[PDB]
Amino acid sequence: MAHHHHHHMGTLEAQTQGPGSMIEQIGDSEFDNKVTSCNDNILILVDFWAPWCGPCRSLEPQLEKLAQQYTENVKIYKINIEDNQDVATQYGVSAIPTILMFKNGKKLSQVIGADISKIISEINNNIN
Repeated sequence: MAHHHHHHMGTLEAQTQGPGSMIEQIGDSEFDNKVTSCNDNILILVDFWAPWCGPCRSLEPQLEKLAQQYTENVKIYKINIEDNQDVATQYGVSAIPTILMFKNGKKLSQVIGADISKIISEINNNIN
């Protein structure tokens, strides 16, 4: 059963849809503005990039799977200022990519790597 192979070959984006669906893109000056000041108790998931997660390679991220169900309870945001945020250094993460979970101005959990079993565990912990 020992299956375990990631791919840090690079990144590949193909956001055919975004503003209005569930995965929105945000910038630096509005990052904290809508993420940290979020008092709606909704679960915000900010992610860096998509590791070849395109419809012509492997469009199968955990985010879609759960967001499709929990869309009204979750909001995924592309952190445009990915080139310069030591938040990853704060978490001390070394993986591609990484997703952080915010709610009520609080930090709940963070998706490191690609472990569906783990992401469902942490996400379902903080939402219904």
